Amino acid sequence: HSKKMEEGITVNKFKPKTPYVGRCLLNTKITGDDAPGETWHMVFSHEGEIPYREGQSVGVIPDGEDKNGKPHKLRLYSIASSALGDFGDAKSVSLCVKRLIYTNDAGETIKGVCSNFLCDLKPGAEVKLTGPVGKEMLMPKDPNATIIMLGTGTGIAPFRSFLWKMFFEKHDDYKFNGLAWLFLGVPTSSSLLYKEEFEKMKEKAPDNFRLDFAVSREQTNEKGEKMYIQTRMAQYAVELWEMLKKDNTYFYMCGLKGMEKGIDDIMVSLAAAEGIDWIEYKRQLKKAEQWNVAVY
Ligand SMILES: Cc1cc2nc3c(=O)[nH]c(=O)nc-3n(C[C@H](O)[C@H](O)[C@H](O)COP(=O)(O)OP(=O)(O)OC[C@H]3O[C@@H](n4cnc5c(N)ncnc54)[C@H](O)[C@@H]3O)c2cc1C
Repeated sequence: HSKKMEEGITVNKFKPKTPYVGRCLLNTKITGDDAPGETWHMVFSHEGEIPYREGQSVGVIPDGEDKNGKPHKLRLYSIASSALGDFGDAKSVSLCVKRLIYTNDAGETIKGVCSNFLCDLKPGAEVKLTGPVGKEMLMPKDPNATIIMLGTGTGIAPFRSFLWKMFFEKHDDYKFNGLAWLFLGVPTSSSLLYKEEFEKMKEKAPDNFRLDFAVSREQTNEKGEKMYIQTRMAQYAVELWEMLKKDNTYFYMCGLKGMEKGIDDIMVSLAAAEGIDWIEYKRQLKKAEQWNVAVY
């Protein structure tokens, strides 16, 4: 029995040994120059060969071989477009990718393999894709569900997928009528991803969509604390905690592994205040399919 849209999903139609080869249509840098690090939105053609659903991921096998002459390991990217896609025809797939650049022990600059390959793609270049992968981040079946979404950085990707479906499309069997609430935590204003799209959805369904941004390096709460995502949530603590108590509420979290801890800290306190052990409560939520997490 699922509370999620699991029926008839496709998983691993394409595999590492037999990937689907698509072509890049567009590749755009979507963060401003200020932004610490670039993030690119890219669209690939798949001609309807990859029957994905909102919340799933695709694997990307970057070109080249590892130090042993073997093909690079695949990396997973949450799909950032809804099932019909950015063009409404179910033939393209979009990804949201941050370019990874760090320094090794010797002070030498290392670029992540897959992220730099993807961000460097030019229209017309081919790309090896696997999947779809995943069941954890699918949408609830309930069209009247209260859906709370908390992403950091690229974790915004599956929520864009959800929201395009909910608010930018007409479906014969699905009309969203609940409350969708998005919190997005980034470091700078030049790093707010898809703000413009979310701003248009808000105007469209003002009673069905709430939006909150947390720009850490540019916002502080009263104590003077940095505006991290949990720092922004705490401000709605009483409201969110009350929302968590209802059977039709669904929590999804996606982004950097770090975020998990700072929300747990906020939650352990709200629950204890009511005589509840957060660890056991979160466990029950996870089992009821209401606390969904994908951090990396
Ligand atoms: C379910 C899922 C969905 C994902 N969705 C997305 C998405 O939508 N967008 C996205 O950008 N990524 C996403 N990722 C992450 C993505 O899969 C890649 O890991 C990421 O793009 C970097 O891979 P790479 O090949 O560029 O790096 P690699 O070449 O594999 O390099 C990674 C390695 O770099 C090292 N490293 C990183 N930072 C440092 C540092 N500061 N100092 C030292 N060593 C360091 C780590 O040891 C790590 O093993 C997702 C991951 C998962 C599991």
